Amino acid sequence: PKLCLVCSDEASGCHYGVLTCGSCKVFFKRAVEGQHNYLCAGRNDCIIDKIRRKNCPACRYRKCLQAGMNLEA
Amino acid sequence: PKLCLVCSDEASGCHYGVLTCGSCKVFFKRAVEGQHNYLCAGRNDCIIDKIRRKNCPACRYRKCLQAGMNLEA
DNA sequence: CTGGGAATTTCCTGAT
DNA sequence: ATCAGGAAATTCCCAG
Ligand SMILES: [Zn+2]
Ligand SMILES: [Zn+2]
Ligand SMILES: [Zn+2]
Ligand SMILES: [Zn+2]
Repeated sequence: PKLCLVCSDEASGCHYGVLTCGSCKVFFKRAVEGQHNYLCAGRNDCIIDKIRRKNCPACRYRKCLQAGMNLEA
Repeated sequence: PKLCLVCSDEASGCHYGVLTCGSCKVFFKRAVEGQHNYLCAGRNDCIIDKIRRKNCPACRYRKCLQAGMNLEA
């Protein structure tokens, strides 16, 4: 396997239970330790990839959870 | 008793031809000045308000133009 | 070798 | 024209 399950960018390994890129790894860590205030300006279907992942942390965090990312993994 | 024509936040006056808040004023200036290629992660229909205006500069910039904001005014 | 996490840098936004 | 808070992504060091 390769290709991070969140943003489809090249994956650096298995992080918090899921194959992800380095950027999504630290994003999830930040989001989960913080209070995740995030609001989607769209329909919560936003495209998350290398280009657009910065746009919507709401949808990015959702895709992190849906992929099964968790801290104790 | 009047609001920014872009994000609906309290308007500070008439900026670049349109009633806007200070934040949308400097955003627009920076956007035109700034080479920026913006990409919406959504449908280009994004909700732009006080909180969500940070999410999508693409739709924010579009709303600036649609409202009639221009450096010539 | 693996992955967690701190540190660092850069960028965006908004106020002064 | 600064300046500061925040988010983002890389670099680096840690334990295993
Ligand atoms: Zn990713
Ligand atoms: Zn979204
Ligand atoms: Zn505004
Ligand atoms: Zn948008």
